[PDB]
Amino acid sequence: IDGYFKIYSKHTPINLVRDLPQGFSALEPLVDLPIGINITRFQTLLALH
Amino acid sequence: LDSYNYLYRNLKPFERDISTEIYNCY
Amino acid sequence: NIIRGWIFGTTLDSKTQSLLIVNNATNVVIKVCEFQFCNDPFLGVYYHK
Repeated sequence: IDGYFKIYSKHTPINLVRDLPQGFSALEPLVDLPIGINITRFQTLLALH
Repeated sequence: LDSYNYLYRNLKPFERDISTEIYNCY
Repeated sequence: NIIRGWIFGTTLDSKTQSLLIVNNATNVVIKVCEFQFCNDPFLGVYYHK
């Protein structure tokens, strides 16, 4: 938003094998990076065995 | 102190534009 | 510990400023540079006995 890149997160140990467990939690604000560019596409970096 | 070396060209506020491609080339 | 990192950008090329957020081992490196990415970018972990 307006050149500020906001990152939110929360970590939780879970049991469910395939999907989000029924429950609710909120993500913390962490950091709000000052990145003054436009974004419309993105990619995920992954680890490969 | 300042007098070629300085240049200048809608955008969202607080944005960068570091592209010099042609907007025919201009 | 597989999904490690993200890539952001409007054209995902070396003509438009791009974002790379690498959550590598022991560190996080966030860069905003004119990057020329791989057609299939990723990271690779290799075991040692």
